[PDB]
Amino acid sequence: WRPYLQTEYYDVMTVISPPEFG
Repeated sequence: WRPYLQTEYYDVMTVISPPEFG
């Protein structure tokens, strides 16, 4: 699973992924 669709998911779930780093 090359780095293509993987990001496609995070793009929508970026409001609970990077925001958790806090």
